Amino acid sequence: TPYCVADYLLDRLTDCGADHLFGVPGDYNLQFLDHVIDSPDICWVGCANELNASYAADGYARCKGFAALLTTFGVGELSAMNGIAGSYAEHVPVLHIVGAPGTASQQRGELLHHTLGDGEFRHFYHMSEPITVAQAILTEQNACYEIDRVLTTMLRERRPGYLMLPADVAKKAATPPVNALTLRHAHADSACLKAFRDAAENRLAMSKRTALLADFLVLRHGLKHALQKWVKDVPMAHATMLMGKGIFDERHVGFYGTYSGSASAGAVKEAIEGADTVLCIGTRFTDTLTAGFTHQLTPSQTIEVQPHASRVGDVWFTGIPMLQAIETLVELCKQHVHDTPVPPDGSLTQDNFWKTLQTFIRPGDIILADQGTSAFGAIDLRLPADVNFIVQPLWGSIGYTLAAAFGAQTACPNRRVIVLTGDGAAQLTIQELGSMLRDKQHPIILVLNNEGYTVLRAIHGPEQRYNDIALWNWTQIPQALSLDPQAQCWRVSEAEQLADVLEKVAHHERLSLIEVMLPKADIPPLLGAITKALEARNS
Amino acid sequence: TPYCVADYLLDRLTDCGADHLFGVPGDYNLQFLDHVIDSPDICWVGCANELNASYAADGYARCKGFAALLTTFGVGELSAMNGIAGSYAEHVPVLHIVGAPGTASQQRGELLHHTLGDGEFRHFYHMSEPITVAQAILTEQNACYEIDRVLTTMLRERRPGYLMLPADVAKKAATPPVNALTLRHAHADSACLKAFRDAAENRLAMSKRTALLADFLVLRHGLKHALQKWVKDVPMAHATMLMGKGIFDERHVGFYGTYSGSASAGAVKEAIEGADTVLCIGTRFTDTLTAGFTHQLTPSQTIEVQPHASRVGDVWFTGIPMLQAIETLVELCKQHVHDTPVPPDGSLTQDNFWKTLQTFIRPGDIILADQGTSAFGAIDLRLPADVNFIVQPLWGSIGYTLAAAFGAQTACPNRRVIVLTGDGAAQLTIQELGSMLRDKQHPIILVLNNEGYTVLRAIHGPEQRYNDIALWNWTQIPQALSLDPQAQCWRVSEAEQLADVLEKVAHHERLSLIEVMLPKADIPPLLGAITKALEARNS
Ligand SMILES: Cc1ncc(C[n+]2csc(CCOP(=O)(O)OP(=O)(O)O)c2C)c(N)n1
Ligand SMILES: Cc1ncc(C[n+]2csc(CCOP(=O)(O)OP(=O)(O)O)c2C)c(N)n1
Ligand SMILES: [Mg+2]
Ligand SMILES: [Mg+2]
Repeated sequence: TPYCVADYLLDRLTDCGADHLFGVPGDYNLQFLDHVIDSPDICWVGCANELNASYAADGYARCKGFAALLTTFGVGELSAMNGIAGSYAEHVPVLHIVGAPGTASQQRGELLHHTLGDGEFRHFYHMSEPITVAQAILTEQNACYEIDRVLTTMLRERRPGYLMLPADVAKKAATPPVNALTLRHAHADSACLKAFRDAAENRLAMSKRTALLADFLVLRHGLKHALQKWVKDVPMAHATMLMGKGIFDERHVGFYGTYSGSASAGAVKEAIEGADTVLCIGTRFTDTLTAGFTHQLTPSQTIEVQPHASRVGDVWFTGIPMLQAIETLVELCKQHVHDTPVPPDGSLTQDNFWKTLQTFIRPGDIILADQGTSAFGAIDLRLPADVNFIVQPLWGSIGYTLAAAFGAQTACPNRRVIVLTGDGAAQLTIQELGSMLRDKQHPIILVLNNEGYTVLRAIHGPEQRYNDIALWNWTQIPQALSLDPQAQCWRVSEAEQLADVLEKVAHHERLSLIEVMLPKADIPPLLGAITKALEARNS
Repeated sequence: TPYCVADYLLDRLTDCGADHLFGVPGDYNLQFLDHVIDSPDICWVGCANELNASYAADGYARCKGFAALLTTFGVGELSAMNGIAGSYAEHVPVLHIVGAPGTASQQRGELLHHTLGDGEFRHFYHMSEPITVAQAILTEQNACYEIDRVLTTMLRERRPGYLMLPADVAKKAATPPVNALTLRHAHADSACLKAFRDAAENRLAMSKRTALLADFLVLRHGLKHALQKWVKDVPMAHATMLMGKGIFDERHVGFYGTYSGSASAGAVKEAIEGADTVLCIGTRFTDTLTAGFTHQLTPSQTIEVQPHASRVGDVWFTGIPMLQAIETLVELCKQHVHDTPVPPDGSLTQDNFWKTLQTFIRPGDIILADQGTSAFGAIDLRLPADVNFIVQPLWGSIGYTLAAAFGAQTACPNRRVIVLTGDGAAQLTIQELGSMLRDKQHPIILVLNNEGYTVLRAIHGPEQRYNDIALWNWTQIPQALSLDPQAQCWRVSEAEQLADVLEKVAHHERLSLIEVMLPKADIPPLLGAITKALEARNS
């Protein structure tokens, strides 16, 4: 019962914004889990494996701004490694807690289970260094301030951190903090900010019209409000790329569609690439987001804002918080921007599938799309207001979407969750559907059944057997992963049928699994343009 | 069609003893897979996720002495890390091939999918260093001799290796080798071997009773044949530990049961620990194998043989191949060893389940038991001749057994495979059952349904909610993971029913899944002694 390091960690964890802890137990963390169970502030969420748990934590942090994952030493942590890496790649603040053997056992070099048999206990700690921003081995002498330093670094960088918690250290006495862990707002040096403002002001005084391109880093740094308000006060052509989709209400004036480099719609190209001044806010021009680096945006044409630095033309201004750079640009845009941007089929195909989905989505939806024709077709959806669109095109790990949806629904139990996963992707993390059923979640899961890896087929070897998959009976999965699923599952092959099923599952009273029958070679237009561009770089 | 680096690697793969390649495809390895498909010697086995493929490759190499795994850069390779780590811990030679972006893309530092977004392409290569014995990044300038070096080190050490294969490097021209990659037999220095022989002689000429203790390192180095011939030619009390189970036909004279430290049966304790000289051949005294390091074997009592060194009493003799140490001891034992070892219930319990399983096993069986009550009860089984008993008590990653069984069945399609997995463990790799169904395998899968993690319950917090799991509908799983399963499933709750069901499934005419209902608190005797031992070290 006495307050201890385990309780301190859980206290700090809630301060950061996580009300749940994902993971799977092991003998090295059971005593820590006692404090999780006993805590009135954090809810334990056992998952079906550690990889899914790390994915779910990622989806949770994309909804609540923070997440935590608990695994056991060695077998647990190394299983979650692909998940933490994806969190690092896409700037998701997920805390990895690793329950470990007591320090005396470690110092004695004992041949314990979950080790390499060499008596070494730091292999996996060091292996996790490239995919976290901060890390620590908690000791009796450092525990509380190493907890605080790692979590603070995660909050500042919006990226994963790692804590190793030996069983004995977790029971060490601690003191409840009077002060809650605070996200200290950084302020740039006044001269540096003025120098950035002066160069931006000179550049913005050049613009004949200005366009705004924002992406996922404004989502991670809690700047969604700022960019929405910014387009309101200064109406201009604005867009996101795939990663940042959902920043804006896509029905509003000034929005013409998602930007994907040369794969963009013609109206979008003129809106973004045709503007003489483009403001890039939190952008990363990855190969997928630019359809093979086919974006036409010169440095002199752009003003770029990143988490700790901003660029005007060829000059970088470092040590400037993203927020201040945005407030500067918003203030300057009220000065120099003056323009107003003048305020049902038979057989299912990709084209009519997404057309049907367009009529189904609603404000407040949480939409998750996996790599493949799912995410590459979802890019064409015109999202209404208050849509959380979760996609992972930089890391691109298939299977993330199904497990991340379990985490997202846990984060937002009162919101309608739409899961768009390919058949290939869903096989990698299928067991989390059981967790969804056990927790009585009601997402609308759409499995795109094209009988294999269609995006791989389009890239190379459509004929090749390695692009096939085992053919599952998708509508029967919930009845196997639950003793009383109470789900409603359909297998659809016509647009009429799909539209009717959508109205039936509209109010998500039960878990819904819709198996969508699609052709093997049918690809959305973004994938077509991606493969066309691949002719040059991949030969 | 021209012979190239991809063809060279596959040829070397066959030379090492692999007829299959496991993994999941990605755009960075599709062109390599074309050579896998076209090869008449190497068969592609697409898996449901990379973790399962790495587990399956481990199971494959435990049957054929070598295995290979193919993943895609970043998301594939990092998913398989827990499997490669288990292979390293238990000395299983699994080759990890990683398809990577072309060298030109990497050098340009491009923002590619499956990267961290930093332009760095070597993060994951270094992350895999602690869990491999050799690694290389193949270039146009090193590929064929780096392939040979890594595989050679894998063969010598019996441990995993890693190769990064850029797509452009795989297409580079190569030359078919005239000679096959050969496991050159190392030889000790004659004086060094004589020094060990003299010290062993001296000690062995003193023994009034001698016992032989062998374990998993004799399996990995292909010495199982040698050690059974040893006990045949020199009858003595012999045993293995859990990891090495299956080295000896356990029905032979001189065998009294598996050695597990203080958890051993009284006859086993007297047979091994009561001998004045015990020969430990390829042993590692891990916590599980010794029931909490409760083995009573003094250094003066033992002669120990390890892969590159052996010890007599307090003196180590390094640079001696295990084979030579064993041949010497065999020769010395025919001289100085003189001893002759004098030639149905109702409700299901752990006790009557293992008694029932004892009557079911046959020579030629492949038995896999996962961590938990499965592996801890399976240790009491009296194995007949020619049994491959696969268990992972050092790494101890639950979920390994189900996927490894798919690998073992692939290695041995004509052998009867019995999978003993807990309900918790099977949830981690369930998607591999789909792979077994797709490939028309016929394992006997026994799921120990005690409705949660019983071994964790035995350790701490039996009533705690963290020890619960989602309750699956096991008998319906094949019907969900296959459109037409060659499968039959049973649910049993009595010793009566299990015996009848095993009779029906005797000749493995189809895949059979038996849901065995067991009590939540029912524990095998080994687990009881382990938890009793935990009173001292874990407090
Ligand atoms: C973990 C992981 N393994 C492998 C890949 C390589 N990969 C990229 S797309 C793809 C196919 C996706 O298949 P599916 O979900 O069926 O999509 P669709 O048919 O809609 O394209 C694969 C295997 C990946 N992205 N992530
Ligand atoms: C990958 C992994 N995650 C977590 C653990 C921790 N662990 C050890 S035993 C165990 C319970 C296994 O449960 P089950 O398979 O049902 O076995 P049983 O109830 O028969 O003991 C767990 C979770 C582990 N060994 N491996
Ligand atoms: Mg598909
Ligand atoms: Mg169990």
